[PDB]
Amino acid sequence: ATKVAVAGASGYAGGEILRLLLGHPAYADGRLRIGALTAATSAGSTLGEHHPHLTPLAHRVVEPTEAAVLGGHDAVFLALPHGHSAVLAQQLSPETLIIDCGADFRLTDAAVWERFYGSSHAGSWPYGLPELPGARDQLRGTRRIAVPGCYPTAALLALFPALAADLIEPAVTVVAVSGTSGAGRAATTDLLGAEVIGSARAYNIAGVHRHTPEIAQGLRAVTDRDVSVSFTPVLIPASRGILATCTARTRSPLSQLRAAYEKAYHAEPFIYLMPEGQLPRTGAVIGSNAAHIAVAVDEDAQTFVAIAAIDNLVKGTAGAAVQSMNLALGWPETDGLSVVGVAP
Amino acid sequence: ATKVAVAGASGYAGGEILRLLLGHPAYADGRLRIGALTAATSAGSTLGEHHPHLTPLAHRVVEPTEAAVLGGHDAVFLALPHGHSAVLAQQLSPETLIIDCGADFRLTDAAVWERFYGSSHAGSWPYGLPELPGARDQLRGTRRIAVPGCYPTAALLALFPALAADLIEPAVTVVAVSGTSGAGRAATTDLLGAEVIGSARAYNIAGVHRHTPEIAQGLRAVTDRDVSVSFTPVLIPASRGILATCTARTRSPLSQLRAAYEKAYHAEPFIYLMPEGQLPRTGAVIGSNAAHIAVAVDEDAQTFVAIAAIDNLVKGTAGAAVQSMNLALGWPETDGLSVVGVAP
Amino acid sequence: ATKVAVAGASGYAGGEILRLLLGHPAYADGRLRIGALTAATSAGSTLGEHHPHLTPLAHRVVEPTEAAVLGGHDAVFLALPHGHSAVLAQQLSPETLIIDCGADFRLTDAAVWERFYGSSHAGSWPYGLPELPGARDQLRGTRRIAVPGCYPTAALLALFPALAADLIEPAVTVVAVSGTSGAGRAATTDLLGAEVIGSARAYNIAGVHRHTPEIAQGLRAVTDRDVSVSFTPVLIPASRGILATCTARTRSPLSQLRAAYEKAYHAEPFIYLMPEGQLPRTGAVIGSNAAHIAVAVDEDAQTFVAIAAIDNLVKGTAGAAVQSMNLALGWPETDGLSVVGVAP
Amino acid sequence: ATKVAVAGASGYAGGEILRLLLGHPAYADGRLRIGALTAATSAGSTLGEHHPHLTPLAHRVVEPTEAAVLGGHDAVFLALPHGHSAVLAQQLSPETLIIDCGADFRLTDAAVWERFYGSSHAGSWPYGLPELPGARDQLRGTRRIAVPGCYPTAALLALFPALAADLIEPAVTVVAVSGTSGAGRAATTDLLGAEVIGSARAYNIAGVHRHTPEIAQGLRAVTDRDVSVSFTPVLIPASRGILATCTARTRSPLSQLRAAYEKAYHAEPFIYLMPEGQLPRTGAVIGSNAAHIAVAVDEDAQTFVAIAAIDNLVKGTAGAAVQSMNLALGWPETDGLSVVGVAP
Ligand SMILES: NC(=O)c1ccc[n+]([C@@H]2O[C@H](COP(=O)([O-])OP(=O)(O)OC[C@H]3O[C@@H](n4cnc5c(N)ncnc54)[C@H](OP(=O)(O)O)[C@@H]3O)[C@@H](O)[C@H]2O)c1
Ligand SMILES: NC(=O)c1ccc[n+]([C@@H]2O[C@H](COP(=O)([O-])OP(=O)(O)OC[C@H]3O[C@@H](n4cnc5c(N)ncnc54)[C@H](OP(=O)(O)O)[C@@H]3O)[C@@H](O)[C@H]2O)c1
Ligand SMILES: COc1ccc2[nH]cc(CC(=O)O)c2c1
Ligand SMILES: COc1ccc2[nH]cc(CC(=O)O)c2c1
Ligand SMILES: COc1ccc2[nH]cc(CC(=O)O)c2c1
Ligand SMILES: COc1ccc2[nH]cc(CC(=O)O)c2c1
Repeated sequence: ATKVAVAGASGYAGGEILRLLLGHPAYADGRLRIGALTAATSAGSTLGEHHPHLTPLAHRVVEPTEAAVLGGHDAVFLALPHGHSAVLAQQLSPETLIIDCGADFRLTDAAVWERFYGSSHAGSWPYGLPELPGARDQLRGTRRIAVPGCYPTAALLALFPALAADLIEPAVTVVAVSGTSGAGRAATTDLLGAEVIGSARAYNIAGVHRHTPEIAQGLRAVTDRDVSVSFTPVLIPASRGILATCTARTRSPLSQLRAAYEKAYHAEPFIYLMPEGQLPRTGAVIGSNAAHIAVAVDEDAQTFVAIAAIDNLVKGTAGAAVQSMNLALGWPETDGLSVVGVAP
Repeated sequence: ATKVAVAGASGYAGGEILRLLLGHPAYADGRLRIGALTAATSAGSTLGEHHPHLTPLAHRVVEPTEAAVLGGHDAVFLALPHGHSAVLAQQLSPETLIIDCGADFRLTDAAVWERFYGSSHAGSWPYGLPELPGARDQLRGTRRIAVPGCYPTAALLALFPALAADLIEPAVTVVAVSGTSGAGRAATTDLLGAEVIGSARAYNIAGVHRHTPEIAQGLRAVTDRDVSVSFTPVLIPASRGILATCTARTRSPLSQLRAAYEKAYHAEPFIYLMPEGQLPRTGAVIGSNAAHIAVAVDEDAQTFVAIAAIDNLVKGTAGAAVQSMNLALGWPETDGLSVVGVAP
Repeated sequence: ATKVAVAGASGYAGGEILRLLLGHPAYADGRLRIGALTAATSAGSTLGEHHPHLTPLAHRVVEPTEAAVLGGHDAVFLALPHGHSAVLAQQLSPETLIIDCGADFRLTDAAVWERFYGSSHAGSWPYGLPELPGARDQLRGTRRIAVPGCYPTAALLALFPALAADLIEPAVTVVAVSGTSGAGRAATTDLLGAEVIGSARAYNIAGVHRHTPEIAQGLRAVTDRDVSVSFTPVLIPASRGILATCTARTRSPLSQLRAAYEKAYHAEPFIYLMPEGQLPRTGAVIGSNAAHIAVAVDEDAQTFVAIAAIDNLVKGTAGAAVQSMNLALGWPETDGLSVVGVAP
Repeated sequence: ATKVAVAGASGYAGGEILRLLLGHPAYADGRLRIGALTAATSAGSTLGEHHPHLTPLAHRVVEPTEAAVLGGHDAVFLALPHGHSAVLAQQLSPETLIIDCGADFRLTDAAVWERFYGSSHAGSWPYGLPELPGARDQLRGTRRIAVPGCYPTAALLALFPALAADLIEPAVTVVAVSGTSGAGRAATTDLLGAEVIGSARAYNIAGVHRHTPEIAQGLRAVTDRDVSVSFTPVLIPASRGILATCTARTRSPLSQLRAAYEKAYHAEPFIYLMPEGQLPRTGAVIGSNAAHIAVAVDEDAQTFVAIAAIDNLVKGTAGAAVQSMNLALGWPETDGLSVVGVAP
């Protein structure tokens, strides 16, 4: 039996983890039990007040986020803002599996963490991107997992096959558009529907976004060159979805690149290379754990270009948390995680 | 090994049926296989060229909609425009399970079919609304099913308990808002995203809309009274969803009306009537076969109010279709049919 | 040269008064100047931090809302829609023209006010709905205006001609779909883009909505009979717009009804009657002071149907404010108000 | 009094042109008169059936697009489907001012035109982008105007000052998100409401887009060096808007770059630099002829970043046309083109 808690269940990330715990085959056959669901200000309320789409768990009472509530669980999902997984994992048994969606344990460079996040660095856990060279090995059987950010996921998948193959220059440029739900359920004026509907805006530009160094970190894991990352995230009128455009100087032929991408991904269950003439679209991956990827070559401009479409709440967080949890617990990697997206 | 065919596979209802089949527990242990996938002018093309979310069936070539093609399939789903299933049915073998998403076999009065469809009445098949009184027994083991339209499913599910209780009057009004997908994939110009985004409009008003008599028909099955229907559809900037507001004169206490809906729906797997103080929203049901329902009384205006939310492609078309296929084959009714919406 | 202040210049209604003044002919030829722009919080900040669409005023420094700062203005807009403003009005000299966007002074029945608001009734001022019978003559030269609510502008305009000609029954049904901008700038989670995008929901149903008596009041102004109102508001992924489906039982012919609406509107320059075979859509009036109206008869249901579309921040709020202000000052009524929408 | 004819009056470009003239001061006093409104297939329709938002022109009868009809007008706008306007162009009088929104007369290099347009090159007319250096001078008194593409307008105003100041390296990247209207009014199934809503997708990537050569061109006009452009457009669920993110390497301080954009843009009425700490957004410029630019520097990436927002129908097409018509006829450059957009 595997009893699972979720800290921050009243937020988007937590809702997305529960939808999938609901659909997990380990749930339907009882090898998985949904234990405690906690929050902060919303403790004492029913979950239907927050997640009216998770009707099976609507009667559940949101408990306070305390080590005393979260003890006695084999697995413990952390879907709260960064800074809390530090203290909170220090309070649980060593053998319980902790899956943190925050950024606390993502970066390996303490000085980068302080420059970008503005707090002390808690260290690093295995990185919940199984598709990354070497990462899958490190998830198998572990008990501490750090889920990647929603932007670094789309980009690394897009870029790492070419940079590891040495078919593109190590200075990359990423311009991603995201749906609103990647900002989180905290009520801020600038994420009101009246404001995002019919309006696009780029934010945190010129390399100040905290995901800039996360993409950098991962690409440096496939190369020995100096890596450079111009990241620019763009907010568009959508609830979910991440469409990441990724360019970098190349002199290799599209022949060689397309072959580079088939090798790295032909056996990946979740990565789907588009047929020629096709190009990813976010709307086709919504609600699925899949990533759609097209590669091309702008030879007039000696520019490689590669597009990834991922759902930011699944492959971008909760799907990667569940996928990492399948590996940590030794269950089939795809348990609970469909590749069939909900469309239109 | 139930071998299934889907005529009109490249349509919205066709892809939603296929999406659902791909997640059916029968497909997973092979008691179900996906067979011919047929269309009209898009025959010869691949399915991924139409449904990029259905990557497991993207390599499939869609064949023409011909008896030779459809034959030798135990179940055939027909997702064509009307005027086609009438002849396709005697052409197929009598023992195949035929399920028409269209309207050709929905209605039971020939004067009404002519008055609204301009063609000859085809007659009548069992109606795909298992929750309607007496429907389940008619579906168990039939081999011919007409699936309800999206709007009648909403209106009926919202009104009939209080009308079968004789607690409201039989002159109901329904104003249902709906996403764009119910209009289907045919490229009209007032369904272009530029004219749909940021605009709402009512169409087919004053009771010329073909769903009006279908609702009238469904409501007449639970009352001996003379029923009248004012029905108004209003298209809104959304890809999925149907919010149906239905009002009727009543002088019954709220308590008795509430009781009549709990008696009607407590044991119903896909019908979830909201806690007191919550109200349905479409986003809560999307991707899922649920209907979220709420009732209230406008004491001043002496008016009952029922609100209903259903996904227009799942519970209004393919979910009902698959739900009735489960019944016609004697499979657990909820198989492949989730009550958990994809939200936000 | 009339000085103009705007109390609550940072919210939506406030920003849309300024947009309209910015493009008002008196503002161009010096007759009109734009004085103090106050707010509760966010005072000390620039207006461009709030309305980056109003670049000309971007430098302006938002001030506190006090009788001090508001004193010394020929006209003062109280843009805290459906809030409170009675206290401010008593700290201003009676010679100052005050146009209140909120509902403090709309209602004519203290008992109804207390019942629906829980406050002491401030009393009543001329209703800013010029097309209403008798409304325009009470605005001419007035020093106190109450701008009507977004929904009752739509419903009154749709319904009163039929009602006044005694061609429909006084028990009416109105269902209105509306964009998120009517909820205001008030930060709240149920109004986040991720929430609103992709979903619809009726809220505040079955009599509880505060515009219900506002609709009753306007109708009782054109009939001596007792009027009930079933009003249902519905949220939709739009930022602006109000499409109101309004119904009442009738026995009068289509021709009698269509004539009544042309007798009432051929002179009114903001009401455009749809040609035979057309229907309102909100997309066609956005950013405009127009109301687009169509009428029909469901003969089977014995039901009148009227559809009206307006912009919820223009003809529904700021447009009514300015249109009435023009009249208050003896300026031409159409000054600065276009009937042409920015579409698609 | 200048008689004007719009050809393509039934399409998005056409109706936005007509919205502008209706608001034009030259229309209000009589120096401008709206004449024949023609379409390719819509002849015999009234204009309201196409543009319900231009109610003042609703009664106009759409005529066929033939030289006989278009003759007798001083100015003639050509909003004809993406090209094939050169025929019509030589069939009108040579003293008749024609503004072409198509692309047939934009390009300079016949070799580049054939490569991207598969057709023989018709020649080049003065580009209708006054902010481009030396461009305003060739528009004064012109009788041949080619309006820029929606995308080049953005990228050029985003990039040209820094390239002209020789501050950035002339290999530039552009990844622009855009609403659906820019694709025009032709009904594909890929522009269907259901499909663009909730989905992003890059299209025509890796240098196949016909705006890439138009971007290279304008940039070639401000520099000695050879310019290569990497242009990615991305469709988003919006109706109007373009948000162009443009990068290139730079070896300058942010200070020099801002000092170049202030130098270029302090005197141009429609180009709005953002206050330090503010970044552009599309919802702010919608319905106006404005363009909001901001520049930054990612020092660790040695990258210059310029963000530009414009309304794709106004500054991107129909506004540019009207603006260039003002210069053509010797009227003030801002006549009929506000800088204040319609938001939220
Ligand atoms: N959203 C995404 O797409 C995404 C992608 C990748 C990673 N993540 C990560 O997932 C985590 C959750 O973000 P979100 O998008 O879900 O935001 P959210 O919707 O607003 O919810 C965040 C959750 O954190 C809880 N919480 C806040 N402060 C807390 C505190 N002191 N103690 C305990 N619980 C607290 C909240 O409970 P209350 O209701 O009581 O406030 C809430 O349930 C973040 O760390 C994020 O980095 C998110
Ligand atoms: N979509 C909904 O929300 C919904 C809900 C409830 C019920 N329904 C019903 O489901 C049915 C399907 O409509 P839809 O929404 O899916 O619209 P749609 O997207 O246009 O689908 C139409 C499908 O039927 C095929 N088709 C068209 N004409 C054909 C012909 N002569 N012969 C054979 N195949 C033909 C088309 O193939 P080609 O590509 O070759 O043209 C296409 O695959 C309708 O009758 C509808 O009333 C729909
Ligand atoms: C707060 O602005 C937003 C809006 C949408 C978003 N989608 C994904 C993110 C990641 C992040 O910046 O945290 C994000 C941020
Ligand atoms: C015609 O535009 C629309 C928009 C949304 C819709 N949902 C369902 C339908 C068709 C119908 O079932 O009548 C429909 C049509
Ligand atoms: C969710 O709350 C909303 C949403 C949209 C709206 N449009 C107009 C209003 C006024 C009101 O309902 O009080 C409104 C309120
Ligand atoms: C072709 O699909 C699209 C979708 C959205 C668009 N917005 C602007 C354009 C102009 C262009 O690319 O020609 C466009 C095209």
